[PDB]
Amino acid sequence: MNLMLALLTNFTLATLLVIIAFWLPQLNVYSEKTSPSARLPFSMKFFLVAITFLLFDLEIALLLPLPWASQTANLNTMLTMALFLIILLAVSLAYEWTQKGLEWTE
Amino acid sequence: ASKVKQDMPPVGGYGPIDYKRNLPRRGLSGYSMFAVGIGALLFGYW
Amino acid sequence: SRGEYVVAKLDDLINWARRSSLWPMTFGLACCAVEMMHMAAPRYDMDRFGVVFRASPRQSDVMIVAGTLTNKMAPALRKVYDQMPEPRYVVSMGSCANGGGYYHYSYSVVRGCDRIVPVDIYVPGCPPTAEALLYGILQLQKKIKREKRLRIWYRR
Amino acid sequence: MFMINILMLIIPILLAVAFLTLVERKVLGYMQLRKGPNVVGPYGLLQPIADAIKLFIKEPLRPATSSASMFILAPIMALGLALTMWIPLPMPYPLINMNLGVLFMLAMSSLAVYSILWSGWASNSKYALIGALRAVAQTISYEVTLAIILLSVLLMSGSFTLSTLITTQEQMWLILPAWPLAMMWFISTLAETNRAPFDLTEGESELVSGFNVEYAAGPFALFFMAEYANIIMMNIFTAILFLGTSHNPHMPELYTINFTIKSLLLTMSFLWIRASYPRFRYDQLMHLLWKNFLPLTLALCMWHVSLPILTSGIPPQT
Amino acid sequence: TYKYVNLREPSMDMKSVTDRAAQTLLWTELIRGLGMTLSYLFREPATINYPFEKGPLSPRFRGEHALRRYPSGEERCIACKLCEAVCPAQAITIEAEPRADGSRRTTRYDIDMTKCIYCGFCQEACPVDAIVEGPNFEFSTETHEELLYNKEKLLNNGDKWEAEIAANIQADYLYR
Ligand SMILES: CCCCCCCCCCCCCCCCCC(=O)OC[C@H](COP(=O)(O)OCCN)OC(=O)CCCCCCCCCCCCCCCCC
Ligand SMILES: CCCCCCCCCCCCCCCCCC(=O)OC[C@H](COP(=O)(O)OCCN)OC(=O)CCCCCCCCCCCCCCCCC
Ligand SMILES: CCCCCCCCCCCCO[C@@H]1O[C@H](CO)[C@@H](O[C@H]2O[C@H](CO)[C@@H](O)[C@H](O)[C@H]2O)[C@H](O)[C@H]1O
Ligand code: SF4
Ligand code: SF4
Ligand code: SF4
Repeated sequence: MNLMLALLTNFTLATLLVIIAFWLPQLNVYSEKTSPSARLPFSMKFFLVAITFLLFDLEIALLLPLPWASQTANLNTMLTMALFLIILLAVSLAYEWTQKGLEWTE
Repeated sequence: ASKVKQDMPPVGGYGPIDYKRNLPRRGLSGYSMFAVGIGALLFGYW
Repeated sequence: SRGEYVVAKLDDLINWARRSSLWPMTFGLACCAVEMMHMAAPRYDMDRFGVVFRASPRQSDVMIVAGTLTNKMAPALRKVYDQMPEPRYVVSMGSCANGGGYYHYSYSVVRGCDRIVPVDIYVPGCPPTAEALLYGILQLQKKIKREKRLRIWYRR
Repeated sequence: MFMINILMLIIPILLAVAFLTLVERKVLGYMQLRKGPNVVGPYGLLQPIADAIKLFIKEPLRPATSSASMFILAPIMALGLALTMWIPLPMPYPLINMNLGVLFMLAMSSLAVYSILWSGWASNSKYALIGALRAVAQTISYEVTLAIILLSVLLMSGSFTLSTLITTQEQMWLILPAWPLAMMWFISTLAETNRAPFDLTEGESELVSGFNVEYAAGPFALFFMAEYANIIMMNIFTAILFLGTSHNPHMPELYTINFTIKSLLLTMSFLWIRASYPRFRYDQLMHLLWKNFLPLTLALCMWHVSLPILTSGIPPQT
Repeated sequence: TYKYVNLREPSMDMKSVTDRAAQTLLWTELIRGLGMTLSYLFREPATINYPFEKGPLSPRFRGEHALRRYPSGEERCIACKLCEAVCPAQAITIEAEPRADGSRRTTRYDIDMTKCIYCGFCQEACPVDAIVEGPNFEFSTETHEELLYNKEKLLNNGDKWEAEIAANIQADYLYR
């Protein structure tokens, strides 16, 4: 219950601050002003950094249980598979690195 | 007669003025730094 | 507990906040911008008055026109002024911005920035000393202190 | 009673943020051979109040937003998440004692990138959106090292419980066994919060950095408060993670005093760094993450999985 | 004679290569930059407490204009118009005629202080020290019209500031 109350309170206050931040200036009654999809074009590089983040982020999901995994009796198996995951994460980086997937020059 | 008086350098000129770059050497060698850092890890590990 | 009293004290509060937190947009056009930079520098430290050095035009409360306004530049200066959120004030710094100065008779120079925007403070000099500009900024603060927006509203 | 506890956390947070703005200006001032605010209130102590009132009665900016709902959602999300990051922090006791509190903080911070994305979408400007996307790419890139570094330290702590980090450091600060991870952690927090020398949203290389450019934005104050609440929170998290304070159950206030000093000093170091260095180029800070921190962080993760096993120092699970 | 600013080839022995590796990994040269900003934090700042304290100036300072008198109170300006001829900005406008007592005196003496470049040529050209640039620099105004000085304004400035103007002239006229 407490966590729900905390989240409700935090986002309730944030909401009130936002609306009063938008209403309080209307007290001034400032004068009227009367004076002012598709590609972006998007670079492929900015798409590829986002995708690389995602795939690296998925591999991090598999590594999060490591603190618990170290409590097992089969430590040799656990350590072998833990290093296997991190190494494949390094191999993903090495492949990206050596095919110029990490460059910003056009 | 009053002598001429205008802004002039003092008799014998002014003292020396430094201008060359001076960035002093500080810290330890690379070997010493890596030794201190590795020693810190080992004590922390122990 | 009259409304005149409350409106009077509320005016003092908002006036105090606005003059105590003046964020300038310096339009550094020419030489006068150098003296403006010496007003931010350590000796005078405009930031110590609450006047932040480099503020974006979106959050600025005062535009300082520091230099000659040419015809080719006048439209861009008016555009920045029109985009400033209110309340907004303009300080004209130096002879060129005040009235054309040395270049008053030129074919390419606007003869005073007050042909383009309304000006609140005129700072004379070519250039005004950093201290002269600071004097002018403090003059604007006292002009804001004298404002009576809520008193006038209450008597409408 | 719990409702009092929440307000005794939220309100002081907003006050610390307010007066951090004053501390930043005065610390930056003295490193620049000047003073900073010392006119509005004694020693500038009223300057945060004058700025706050001034900003909230300022006219709202133009132009109009492209999406009203996203325009309003972004500041709510930024500030709502910023305050939420504080609820599991043990100081020394948390408001909410979570068994997975560290994971909660990772998860909530990964959601902070949405306010950047939504405010770019609601900016009604093509160039402002491109600026938001560069900021997002920076944020998520450095989230990778924060997660992996955090995982490496927890292999010495043994759980995801924030208050277990206190027990883990009862004898010694974790910065000694893990100073290489602390170095990269501290920089990642700078880059994560878009702080100098990683403050490219406030830099000179953006398509919208031009002064005369305009796009829908604001309110400025609410976004600013959210950002500075995260600066303090990250430095509080950094202290707990690497500079654990001893906790005496009969004198919890001593923990809080010592813990507050360490957080303040770390926060001041953010100001110290901002005064000292030029700004990174966007491609150079990407290179720093992907080609320097990440290879070293992966290697140190391998090391910290292996080290407890080979030294027979695996921590407890509970 | 010339010197090279950047033509040193780094040494490639272990001792040196490892020193550079330590700098790369341990951020030593970055830490050094932090030391410099920390040292400044503990230095006294250079800020003066304006307006209670003022930046130093000299008797030659070129500030707000003023028209001066002789000790008797007679005006010094005899409408020669050398100031108006030399003014690089054409900021001075003068008209003159015989005064009631026959004296040669101005009927108009205007300075557009928004044309003026504060060059001090007018006070160099003046043969009788009538027009001067005084020490006042704190005369900003709220309107443009207030900076168009006529003779009354300029004579008032002379009467207002003469005590200081005379002392400054006394201090520098032997350099002129
Ligand atoms: C016994 C064996 C046990 C096994 C473990 C042994 C491990 C020890 C040996 C490894 C040491 C690891 C050091 C960890 C730091 C990471 C090093 C690093 O990545 O820095 C290099 C990076 C790039 O450097 P650059 O010269 O630009 O280019 C090189 C690539 N071509 O450049 C940088 O990152 C510079 C930093 C950029 C940000 C600058 C602004 C911040 C500077 C001030 C920070 C002050 C210190 C902060 C400390 C906070 C601590 C809480
Ligand atoms: C807001 C301000 C708050 C502060 C309040 C006042 C207290 C001040 C305490 C801050 C201490 C840092 C300030 C002093 C730094 C300046 C000293 C210095 O300049 O040393 C430079 C030294 C030499 O560098 P260099 O010339 O390049 O030599 C290379 C080959 N020898 O370079 C070196 O030797 C560097 C050696 C250290 C390298 C360590 C690498 C980082 C490791 C991270 C560990 C962080 C541990 C401390 C974190 C806080 C926890 C206590
Ligand atoms: C109860 C608390 C209520 C909330 C109160 C919030 C008060 C905020 C006071 C801010 C004080 C000024 O602080 C200063 O502001 C300017 C923004 O103009 C920042 O300026 C920075 O961001 C802007 C863009 O946003 C850049 O144009 C600028 O180059 C950069 O330096 C400074 O980094 C900051 O140090
Ligand atoms: S007023 Fe003088 S100093 Fe200022 S821009 Fe014009 S010529 Fe330059
Ligand atoms: S100071 Fe120069 S520009 Fe000004 S009136 Fe005298 S001669 Fe003309
Ligand atoms: S002020 Fe001097 S130079 Fe000018 S007209 Fe008068 S006497 Fe002549």
